[PDB]
Amino acid sequence: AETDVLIVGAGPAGAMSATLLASLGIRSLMINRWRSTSPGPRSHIINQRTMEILRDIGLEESAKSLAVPKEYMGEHVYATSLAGEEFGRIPAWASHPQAHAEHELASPSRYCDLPQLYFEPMVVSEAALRGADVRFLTEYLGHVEDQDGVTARLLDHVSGAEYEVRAKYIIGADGAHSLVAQNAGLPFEGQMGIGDSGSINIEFSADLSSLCEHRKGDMYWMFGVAALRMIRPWNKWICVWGYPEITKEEAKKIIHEIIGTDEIPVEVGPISTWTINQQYAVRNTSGRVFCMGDAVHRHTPMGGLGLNTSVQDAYNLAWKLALVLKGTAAPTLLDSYDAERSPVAKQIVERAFKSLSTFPPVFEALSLPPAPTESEMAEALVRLKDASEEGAKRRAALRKAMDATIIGLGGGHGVELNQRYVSRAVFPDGTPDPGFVRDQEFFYQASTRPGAHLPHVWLTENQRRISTLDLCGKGRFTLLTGLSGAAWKHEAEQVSQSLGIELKVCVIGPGQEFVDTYGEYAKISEIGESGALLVRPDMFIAFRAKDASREGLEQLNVAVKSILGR
Amino acid sequence: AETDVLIVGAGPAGAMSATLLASLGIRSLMINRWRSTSPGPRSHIINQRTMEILRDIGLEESAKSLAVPKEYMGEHVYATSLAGEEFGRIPAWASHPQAHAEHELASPSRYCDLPQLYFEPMVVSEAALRGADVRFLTEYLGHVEDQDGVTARLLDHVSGAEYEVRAKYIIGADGAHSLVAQNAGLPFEGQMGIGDSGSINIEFSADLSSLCEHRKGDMYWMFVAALRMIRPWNKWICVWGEITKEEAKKIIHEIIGTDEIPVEVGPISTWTINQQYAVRNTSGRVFCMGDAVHRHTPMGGLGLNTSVQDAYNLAWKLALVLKGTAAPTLLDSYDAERSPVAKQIVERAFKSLSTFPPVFEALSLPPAPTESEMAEALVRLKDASEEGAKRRAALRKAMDATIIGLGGGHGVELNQRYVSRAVFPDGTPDPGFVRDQEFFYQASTRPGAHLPHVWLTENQRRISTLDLCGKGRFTLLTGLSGAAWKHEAEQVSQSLGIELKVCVIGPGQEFVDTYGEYAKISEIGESGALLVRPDMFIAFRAKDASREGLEQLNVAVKSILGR
Amino acid sequence: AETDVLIVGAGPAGAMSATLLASLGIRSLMINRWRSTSPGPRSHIINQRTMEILRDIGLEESAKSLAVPKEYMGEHVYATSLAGEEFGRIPAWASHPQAHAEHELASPSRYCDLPQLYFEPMVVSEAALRGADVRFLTEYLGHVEDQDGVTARLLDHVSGAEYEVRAKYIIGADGAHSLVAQNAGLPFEGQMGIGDSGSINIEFSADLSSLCEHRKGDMYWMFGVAALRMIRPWNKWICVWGYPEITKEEAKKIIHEIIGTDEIPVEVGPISTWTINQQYAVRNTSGRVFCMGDAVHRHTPMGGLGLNTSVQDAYNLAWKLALVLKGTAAPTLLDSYDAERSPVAKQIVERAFKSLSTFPPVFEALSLPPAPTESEMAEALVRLKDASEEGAKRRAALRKAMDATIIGLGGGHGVELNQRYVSRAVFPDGTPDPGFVRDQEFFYQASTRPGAHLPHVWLTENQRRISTLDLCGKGRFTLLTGLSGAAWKHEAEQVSQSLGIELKVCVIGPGQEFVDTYGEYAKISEIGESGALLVRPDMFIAFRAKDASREGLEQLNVAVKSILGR
Ligand SMILES: Cc1cc2nc3c(=O)[nH]c(=O)nc-3n(C[C@H](O)[C@@H](O)[C@H](O)COP(=O)(O)OP(=O)(O)OC[C@H]3O[C@@H](n4cnc5c(N)ncnc54)[C@H](O)[C@@H]3O)c2cc1C
Ligand SMILES: Cc1cc2nc3c(=O)[nH]c(=O)nc-3n(C[C@H](O)[C@@H](O)[C@H](O)COP(=O)(O)OP(=O)(O)OC[C@H]3O[C@@H](n4cnc5c(N)ncnc54)[C@H](O)[C@@H]3O)c2cc1C
Ligand SMILES: Cc1cc2nc3c(=O)[nH]c(=O)nc-3n(C[C@H](O)[C@@H](O)[C@H](O)COP(=O)(O)OP(=O)(O)OC[C@H]3O[C@@H](n4cnc5c(N)ncnc54)[C@H](O)[C@@H]3O)c2cc1C
Repeated sequence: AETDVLIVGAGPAGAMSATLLASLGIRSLMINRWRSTSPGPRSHIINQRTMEILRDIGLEESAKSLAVPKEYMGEHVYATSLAGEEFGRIPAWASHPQAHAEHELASPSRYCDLPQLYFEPMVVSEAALRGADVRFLTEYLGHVEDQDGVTARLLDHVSGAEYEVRAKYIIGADGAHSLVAQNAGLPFEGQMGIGDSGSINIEFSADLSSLCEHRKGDMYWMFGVAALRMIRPWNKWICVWGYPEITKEEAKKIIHEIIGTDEIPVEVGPISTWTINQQYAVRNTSGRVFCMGDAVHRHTPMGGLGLNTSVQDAYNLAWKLALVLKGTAAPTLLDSYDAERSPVAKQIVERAFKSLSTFPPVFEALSLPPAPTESEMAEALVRLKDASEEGAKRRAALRKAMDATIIGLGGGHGVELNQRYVSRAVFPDGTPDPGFVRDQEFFYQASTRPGAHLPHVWLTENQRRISTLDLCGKGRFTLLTGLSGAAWKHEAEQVSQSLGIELKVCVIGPGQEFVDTYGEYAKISEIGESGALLVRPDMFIAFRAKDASREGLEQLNVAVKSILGR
Repeated sequence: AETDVLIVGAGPAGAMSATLLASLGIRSLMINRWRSTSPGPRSHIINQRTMEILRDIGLEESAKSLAVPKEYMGEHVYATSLAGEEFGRIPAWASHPQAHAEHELASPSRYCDLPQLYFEPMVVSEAALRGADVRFLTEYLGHVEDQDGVTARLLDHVSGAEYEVRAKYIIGADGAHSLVAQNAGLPFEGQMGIGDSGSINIEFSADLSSLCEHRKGDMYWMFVAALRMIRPWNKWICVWGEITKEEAKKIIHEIIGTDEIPVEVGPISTWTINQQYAVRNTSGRVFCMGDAVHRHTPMGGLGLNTSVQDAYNLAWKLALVLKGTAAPTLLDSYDAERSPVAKQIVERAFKSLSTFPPVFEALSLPPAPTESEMAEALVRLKDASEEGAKRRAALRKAMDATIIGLGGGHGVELNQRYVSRAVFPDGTPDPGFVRDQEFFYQASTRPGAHLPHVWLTENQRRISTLDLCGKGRFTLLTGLSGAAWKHEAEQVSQSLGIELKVCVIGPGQEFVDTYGEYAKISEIGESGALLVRPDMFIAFRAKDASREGLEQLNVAVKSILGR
Repeated sequence: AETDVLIVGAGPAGAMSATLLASLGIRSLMINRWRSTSPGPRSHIINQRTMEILRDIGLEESAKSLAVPKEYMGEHVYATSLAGEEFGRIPAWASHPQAHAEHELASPSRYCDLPQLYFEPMVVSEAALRGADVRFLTEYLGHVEDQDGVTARLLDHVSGAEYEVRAKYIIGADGAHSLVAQNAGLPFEGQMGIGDSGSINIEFSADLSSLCEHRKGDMYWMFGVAALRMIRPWNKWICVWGYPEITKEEAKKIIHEIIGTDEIPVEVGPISTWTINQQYAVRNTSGRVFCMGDAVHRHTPMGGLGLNTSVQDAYNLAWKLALVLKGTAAPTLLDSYDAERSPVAKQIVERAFKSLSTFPPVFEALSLPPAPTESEMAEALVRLKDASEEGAKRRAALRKAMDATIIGLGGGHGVELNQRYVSRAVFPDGTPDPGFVRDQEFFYQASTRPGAHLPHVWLTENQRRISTLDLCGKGRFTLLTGLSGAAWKHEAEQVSQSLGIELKVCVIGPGQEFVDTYGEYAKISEIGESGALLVRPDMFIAFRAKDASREGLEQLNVAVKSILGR
């Protein structure tokens, strides 16, 4: 064989890497040990960043067609059982109108719900169509790096044959027990994630629309706490509880109990179990090897950051491998992938873990031990309807405990969006880091300073709304300015012809192709009309100039050469 | 010939009074000079207060049918012509996502567009169906007050007969030239406007969906004439601040910018406003409301809305006094509570006008261009120069500032603050508005404020705090630890002969603080209570269920009723 | 390697075969020469039979999510150009209310529009998930049959390796130049399909919603006639015209002309060409080899019968291979696949061709030659607005010509649905063949006589509508009767235990699981309440008894043994 990039793993990080590279005309071979895309729904939250990526490569409309929408997700119920009495609800996934506004303001895209079961084949099939080579039932074994590329060994689970593939780079997208990460010798940290613990799932099928229609939610959590998650509303489900476990048809009895009733016909599907050693890689890159996805960040599902961060890892790297492979960028461009993605890997493992500690106080508020007998809980239900002042303090205590769980259920908007990149890939503009005015995990803060994601606002094109994001992306640098910065067009042209690099310039303003109709661009840009922002193929601002002066203009070339390592 | 209340006027203010009175079992006679309801679309913005009133009387679901919802109203375009180039847009009627959150947090109800052409008949039929006698083609001529009621003289425009009506009260809802306001001798304070001039409106049909559907707005202003939607997107009205031929379709063709679409000119009418508010709305047995007491500009569309709210304030009061449950002094809070609103909404409506000249100044246009000055300005606006960018920034600033009259005045719409004998103070100081009080609603539970909206649940279904309340009766809201309120309410209800529904909100209860938003908005302890008037306003707040706290309910209610 | 069934080809016939077999627990290996599912939209009509199959294996809801619906398809415009003047319209795809009723009455499912581009990966991904082995970049070469199975040779386009796979059967789903059909020596007929002719496609992207919104159609045909087909409304398209052809950016000029205007921005995508030798196989089976799809019927797109007939070939065979592979059926069960599917192969090639002849009379009515100059056509437009009686006869002539094209554009409901099976697989009940009361190509006729598809009507289950079809299918024979035929339950039980075969019985009636609420079952069944219908895994009736008499009961066993070849 022979390819430019061997992509080991076909899950979200791998499927997305192959699609982006193929879109960029890079030859890739993605492999996967198993028969299919993944049997389980697993990962189901899709945050705005991953829906932006889908938008940029034209797959958002598909994603949206197969995905429950945000209006079905909001009602997070805490209760005894599905048919029993609620303790309370919380506005999950930004359903609170203030949350929703903060959400809608931050991006053109929105939260949906799309199980991995569906997400994966949609991306794998697209990578193949875009020209990536894809090959399942192929079980990576190892590799040997030399100065000019790599030579890993493959075991073919159909033929029984074994073979070699010569590449230039290897992406290790191979999941939570990355053999690619072991062989590249990646150091891992923060392993003290509370005694290694798993969870046990249990798919089933029942029409509980009579218990869900009037209160539409992504999830329904019973107090040992067990979650009822909607695969498809409202006939498909899955029960979770915190735990190699075995269960029979006796799981049907657990479900009925969870439903609080035994009179909807149930149909028990597959039963899996999950385990996690919570860790992150301190570095994600070794020589020609680059790991991503679960391969470098392993954690709890709290916040559903994994799949989303996994795809964003792929979006960071792809255009960089493509530029280097084409000789338009030095290989040192590739150093920033660790510089930018590794701090995201630690932050999300740490955040996902920290959310687990928001749940014991729910039990403490009701004066219930870690594990409560049925008489114990039934008594806590009684204490809670007590007409005394102590019953008040108690109802207030539970409300406060419940509210605090939201950080893990749609409240971490800051965590999802607040990426801040420091690297060679990002040319600093001399301004100091401004801060987050509000808590940076809870609330997103838009920034146009180099290192931040391009902020969303609406422009219009033909009197139709277009996002600032839809101007950019597509495996090509974009320069945004206004009428008074007309010189940018020429400066960009010189820089692009000389550096052999595509750089689209958009002069936003009246009578232009794109118009700052609502004035929201002037508002969000942080700089004069004549200033420019340079936006990387991955939506991040890498260069910012305040005006169109000669010294501002002269600096574009220095920044692009610097970004490219030339 | 004999009724308890004679309502003069069948516009929004009159029809609403009749409907509420009738709903309350009070005999009324509502009259109207003309043949029909108003044939003009006129006022169309329905704010949340009016939609709340509609919901309370079960008419919310109806209006909404015949309503254009908020999603169609947002895109306010400023342009040269409809098919020409936009200068820019502003997010009108709370369409900016932050405005929208503030809007939706403030109420169960939402902005809609429902022309008065449709609103009126919807309410006049309900007034008639609910028990009210209604009788158009009948002109109020004058009346004479005496000690026991009033005698009007009516002029039947079908018979030529003239007769008398005896009534215990008279509502003057007879519009911008109230004769009822003149004869009652109500004082008016000016004095805004130079001098007292009107506008011209032009109805017309035309299929304009191809210029409106990708940019859904309530309104499209051209540089100043407004092109306002009646029905999306085929029915219309062209306004601008006489005599006009039917062949003024020209002016329309040019305002919409093309002439390729068939246009069918309907009626052409003129509106003249003399900006004034009554200092007092009440004289003896005469109570004025609507345009009769506040005459003003359409900036902000506060006028139909504040006109209905006048009716919602007065009705349950007339009914309680007519029933003898309440003393006649209870009526005194009508002027104390509604007159300050009447001066506030004229002044506000007028002040918005002055946000428009700065648009022309940004354009460096003369107050009124001529010809190629309006073409030249556009060129300056596209100027690559640094002064051109100052011009664009200046144009943007001027535009943004017009929002105060186009959905921005949420505070104005909602921040009612009543001080009177019908509001029983709880001893706390007036909290301030943390933010600007014209732009931003501030929720309050302090007596004199409207009951705050938040969502509880009933049968795991969302219900608003507002739905528990009103319905022509006083409501007391408390929590589980406030169990005693309900005995106390029962004792107060028998001793005074007045309905007081008590709702104990909590787990296991009929209504549940499912999201905990009530504990959060309440402001008091779970065992505190809030008393809400039939008109959704809080008149008594207790901080807990202590014996001192319990004891005060009966003093408050007696005090609210004048007894 | 080693599998029970080697499936050569991964298009609709192959992807559907692998999904059904995997659903039935049969080990399959499906291969495909190329990188991906097919780049082109191609096949886009989905008729009711293929939407029934999708329903039965639980993929209809997916199919429906990614598919334009019938309400967008109806307006078939004939015109000069898209922005020019229409000649007239016809109610395509059963949009006429009478057509629509006949349509809705015939099935629980409906016409949609779903390009192959999307349909294929949705089925391939499902086959893999259901446990079929799938392997692209694998290029069948040949095989050698012996008495116990087959041994074909494979060429691996990733490794360069070659290898053998031992199977029991081979399905030849390998398209219009079936190497599997050549090697099995299948005779082909009806090749005189008018001098071999092709067509030339031309994908593009433009927002012509302003010309389409008000008249929603699947297609817009210009008069050389060139068709504007909607890939996605209304931004995606493709231009066709009847023709190895080459075109440049000069195709953009053809498009603009077809649009009649050059002011919507266009974006020219890929340009392919199609060619067809119209033929059908006289037999589809040779020893252990079974061909299906284009492999046995090659034809024009008129009526869009290919993809739909292709999938139905797979649905006929799968459950038969599974029963034989499990030893519950003799191998002679497999003889009926040719007996039932081959007459469908000839009928559809012949029908698809015959539709082409409905188009010249449109040109003849307007007195235009085969190929008309621009002055010629412009003159025909003039003649057509002539205020004379000869202008009348002429407008009437064109209306009649246009109406007659509908047989190829949604009018052939009889062709789509009127399958009549005669074979060992179908146990005859002694009644004569009743006939079609109306034209059997135009109008569907429901039949419960053995050999016909189970008729659709609505029952209810929990007061919810359920189709008679939803009772049946699932790789298991089903027996439908009513309360007075209670004996069927026991007779079925004896027959099933002794024959080692699953046979679900449904006793439809009041107070039962399924209820003849509307009485439409009594109406459609053609037999007493106590009669039974036996329905094959593929929805076809194989046995019909008129009542529950002892002789009726005694015959079930004879029929099932006979169907199974035992
Ligand atoms: C059982 C389970 C349940 C989960 N539930 C949730 C949940 O409820 N919520 C949530 O937020 N997250 C959940 N997750 C986490 C989740 O599925 C992801 O984080 C995501 O799938 C990981 O992305 P990758 O693309 O980074 O991982 P992967 O999807 O695991 O991709 C790894 C790929 O590499 C392949 N591979 C591995 N080794 C080799 C090899 N040696 N050679 C060739 N191929 C190889 C694998 O087969 C696979 O194709 C769950 C994970 C699992 C396993
Ligand atoms: C032509 C016109 C256009 C308008 N356009 C707008 C607009 O675009 N936007 C906006 O916000 N507001 C607009 N308004 C303001 C508006 O219609 C209201 O503020 C509202 O109608 C006033 O309510 P009332 O119910 O208070 O007034 P009215 O609707 O005028 O009700 C008065 C009633 O009393 C009756 N009446 C009067 N005299 C007698 C009598 N002597 N005897 C018996 N009955 C009598 C009248 O016939 C009428 O039925 C417009 C008003 C007019 C006249
Ligand atoms: C370019 C084109 C345009 C078309 N347009 C239309 C249209 O507009 N309307 C319409 O109704 N129909 C159209 N069709 C017809 C259509 O696409 C089908 O009838 C259908 O795809 C055929 O089903 P199969 O599943 O029977 O065929 P195929 O989709 O062709 O499946 C054949 C499969 O076998 C593979 N294969 C072939 N040989 C080998 C081998 N030696 N080894 C391994 N694998 C092999 C192929 O790669 C492919 O995966 C078009 C066809 C083509 C080719």
